[PDB]
Amino acid sequence: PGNDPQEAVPSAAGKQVDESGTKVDEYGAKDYRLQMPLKDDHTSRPLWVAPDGHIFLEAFSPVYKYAQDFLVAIAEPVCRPTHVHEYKLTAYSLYAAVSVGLQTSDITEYLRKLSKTGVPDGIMQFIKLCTVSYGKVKLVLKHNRYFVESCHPDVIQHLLQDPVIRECRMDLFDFYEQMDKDEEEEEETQTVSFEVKQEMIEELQKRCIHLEYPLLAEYDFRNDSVNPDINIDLKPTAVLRPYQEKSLRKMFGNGRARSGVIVLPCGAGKSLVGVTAACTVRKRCLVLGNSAVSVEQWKAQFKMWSTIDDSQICR
Amino acid sequence: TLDRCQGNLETLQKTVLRIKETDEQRLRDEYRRLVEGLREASAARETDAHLANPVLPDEVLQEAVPGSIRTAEHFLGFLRRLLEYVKWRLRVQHVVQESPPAFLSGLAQRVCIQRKPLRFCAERLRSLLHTLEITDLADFSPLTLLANFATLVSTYAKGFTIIIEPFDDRTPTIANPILHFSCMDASLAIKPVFERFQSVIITSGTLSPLDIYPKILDFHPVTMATFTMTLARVCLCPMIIGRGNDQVAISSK
Repeated sequence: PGNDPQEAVPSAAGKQVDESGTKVDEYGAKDYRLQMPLKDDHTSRPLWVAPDGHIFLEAFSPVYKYAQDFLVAIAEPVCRPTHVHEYKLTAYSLYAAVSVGLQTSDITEYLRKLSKTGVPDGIMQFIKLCTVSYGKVKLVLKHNRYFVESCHPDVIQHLLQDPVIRECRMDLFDFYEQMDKDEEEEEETQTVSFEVKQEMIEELQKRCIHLEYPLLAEYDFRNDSVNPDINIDLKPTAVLRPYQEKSLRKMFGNGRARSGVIVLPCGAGKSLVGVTAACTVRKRCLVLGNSAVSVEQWKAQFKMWSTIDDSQICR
Repeated sequence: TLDRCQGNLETLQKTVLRIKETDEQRLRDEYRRLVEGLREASAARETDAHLANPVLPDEVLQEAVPGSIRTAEHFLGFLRRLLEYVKWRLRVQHVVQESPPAFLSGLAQRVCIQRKPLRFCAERLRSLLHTLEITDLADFSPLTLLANFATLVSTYAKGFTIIIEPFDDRTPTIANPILHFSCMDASLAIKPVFERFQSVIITSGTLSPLDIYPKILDFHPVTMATFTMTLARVCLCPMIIGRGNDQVAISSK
C-alpha cells in the first residue's frame, strides 16, 4: 500500500487499430507528413505517431533531425527492436521521472515539433505532468535539508498542505575550510530548502508526498562533507573504457547528491562501475549479490581494481 | 651567523689592539672632521660595499657621532647590542612573538643609549673599519647584517613587523632558530619610487582585478581592460576540468 505513482497510460480509446477511417490526430500528422515532402526532403515524418501502444522512429533519413533524435527523442522511449537505416520501434513507460531536466510540456512541444504538429491523442497528455520534478537532498545536518526545487511554484500547494500535516521547522589552517563553505551556494537557483522534522517522520511524510501529484528524488550528499567515517579507497591503475565513463557522468552531472540506476548489456563492466562507485564516492558501501555465485566474483574484481583488502572484505 | 659574529668580535679587537696610532691617528684627523663638517670619506666603489641607506625616506643623518665617541666604545655598543641581542634571542625561542615597536622599547631598558646609536651605527660600523680598511668583506658580511638590522629597527617599525620563527622549518629540532624583520608597506617601498618619478606605468599580463593596485595603496588615473580580437581562429583552449568520474578534489582540502 502507498506505492502508486503514475502507471503507463494507454488502455482504451481505440477500436480495430486499423484506423483507416478515423486516425484523427494522425490525420493532423498525415496532413503535414505528406504536405511537407515535395522538394527532395521530407520536412515531415512525425515518427508515425500512434495513439495506443507506442510510436515509432523514422531513422531512415534522419540526417540531423532524427539522427540527433536517434538518441535524444529516446528518453521516454526505449527502442525495443533495432534495425538497419530504416524505422525503429520502441515502447513507452515510466521514463519521464527519469527525464527531469525538462518539462513534460517542453517535450510535448518538441513532441509536436518533431511531429510537424502531429497532434497527440491526449493519452500522453493526461499522463505528462503527473509527477512534477522534486528532489530530496540529504544535506550536512545528518539527515536532510528539506530541498524543494530550482522552481518555486510547488511549495504553494505543499506548504499549504504539508506543515498542516507535518511541519518542518589556526587561521590559514581554517581559512580554506570556510572557502569550501563559501562554495555552498544557491543550489543553481533559490533552493527553497526547509529543516528536518526529526528524522522519523519522513517515512510518515514520503507516503503523503506522492499523495497529491508530486514525486520525490532521494539523493546522497556523501562526498563534500560527511560526518561519519570514510573507508580507505584506492583505485590501483584501473584503466577503464568510455562506455562506463559516460555512466557515472550521468550519475554525476550535478553536484555530489544524486542516486543512480544504470542498465548495461550483458558481460559489460558490471563489477567495475560499482567498484568505481565504491571508491570515488568515498562511502562505506554494500553489495547485494544474487547468490554466492555473484559474491565470489564481485569481490574478485574488487580485489583487482581496488587494493582494499586487508581483511577489509565482507562477504 | 651570530656566533661567527661573536667570533670576529674579539678578532677585530686584536686588530684594534695591534694598531696603536697608525690607523688610529688616521681616525683622529678625520673623526675630528666628522665633528666639524659631515662628509662621507669615499665617493668611489667603497659605497658598493656599504649600506647606502637602510631607511631611505628620512631627512638626513644630521647628528652623526651618536652616543659613542670612541671605537672600542662603539665596539662595546655592539657588545651592548649582540650579547643583549642573543639575550633578545635565546630565551625568546620558546614563543613566536610579533611585537615590532615593543621590542625596541624593551631594548631601551637594556640598551643604555638608544634611537640615535640604533640609527647612527652602520656607517660607524663601516667607518671605524674604514680607518682600518683591512677586513675582507665576506668575513665582515655577517656583521653588516647586524648594524643594518637595528638601524631598520630604529626608524620604521611601527608600520612594519617583527616576526620570530624559531620552530620547525627544515630544522626538525630547534637547531637553527631565526627571526625576521619584514616591512609591510610595499607602498612605502614604492611611494619614494613614485615621488622620485613622474608618473610611471605598470603592465602585468596576469593582473585581472584592478582592485589590487589599492593593495599597492596608491592612486591611478588610467586603469582599464585591454581587449584584443582573435581572427587567429581561436587564441587558446582554457579547459577547467572538474572530473565527475574520478570526482575532482584538486584543491588541497
